[PDB]
Amino acid sequence: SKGEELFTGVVPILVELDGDVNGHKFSVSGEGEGDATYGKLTLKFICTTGKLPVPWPTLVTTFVQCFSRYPDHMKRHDFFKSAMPEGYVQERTISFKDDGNYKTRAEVKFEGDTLVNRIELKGIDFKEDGNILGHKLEYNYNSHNVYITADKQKNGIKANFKIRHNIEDGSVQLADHYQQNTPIGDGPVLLPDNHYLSVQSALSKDPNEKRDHMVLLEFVTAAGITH
Ligand SMILES: [Mg+2]
Ligand SMILES: [Mg+2]
Repeated sequence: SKGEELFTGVVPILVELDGDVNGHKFSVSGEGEGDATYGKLTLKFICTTGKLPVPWPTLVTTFVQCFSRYPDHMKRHDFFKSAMPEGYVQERTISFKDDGNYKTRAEVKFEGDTLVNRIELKGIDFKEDGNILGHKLEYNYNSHNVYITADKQKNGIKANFKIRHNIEDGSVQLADHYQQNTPIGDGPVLLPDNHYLSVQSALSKDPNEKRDHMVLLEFVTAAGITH
């Protein structure tokens, strides 16, 4: 199909986020590339407003599931690529257990040959010395499954999943995710059977980078359907 063919090679990625969390306003710019043939993402993010007022790991899911590797036998379930190049809206509520929430609205689409993720993020109800505003989360990331289901009235999909962020005391900060995606364009899009994305993510630092930043290497494979 038209959309899937845009992802057979390495595709440059740009990410741009504006955020307001409890009145802390910030912006992040990211660059990198994706190779959906291998489910592979490499991205580097820079906070362009100074210090990021929330922990970098809490923004990983917000900062391009069109780069998931869908096995050939699951091609008919890949909503994300099918919406391209016109793109999709991706909205979430991320609920941090016993703390605040993020609401995110993003548009993921091509600008020329570059895949762009533009996000507006709003966070409210955070505790001043909770794990988020108190910066008590470890700089690392666990592997998780993203459970996808069709959302036919929206011509799209929804997803649910639980992210667990390690806390510096050894505990875990749960971030429940609810997600809805809607296509922007008028091409046919794929409405999938239930399945999941199996994600692993590794966070690192650029030793030469003095701005506040995050390097992400991520691998994602679609799964849960045998034929
Ligand atoms: Mg292929
Ligand atoms: Mg069927």
